[PDB]
Amino acid sequence: EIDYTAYPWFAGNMERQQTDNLLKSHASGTYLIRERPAEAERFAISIKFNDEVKHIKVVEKDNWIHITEAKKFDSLLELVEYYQCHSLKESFKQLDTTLKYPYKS
Amino acid sequence: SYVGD
Repeated sequence: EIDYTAYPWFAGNMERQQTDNLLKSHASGTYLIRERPAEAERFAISIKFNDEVKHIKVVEKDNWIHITEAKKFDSLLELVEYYQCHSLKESFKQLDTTLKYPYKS
Repeated sequence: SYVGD
């Protein structure tokens, strides 16, 4: 298995409120992957863009991992690694940013 | 509440 605690963008289990305060002051492109407290073993991407903190569901269906149906990956790591180099705009027109800065900076 | 939905 993959130990995600070794990555500077993994916040573990964390509420949305706790995330909004952690990313409100950082630059656009600052992000973190967190476990949703209300959904066990389901994760979300939280990305700072403009002056808001967006939250994207990480869906797991039919052994694929994806934030959009049109682009799927074999693991959460491959998903995060892809959007570190490709903007979210390709599937979220209002989110023209990559996963630029891990929130542990 | 989430971008997707």
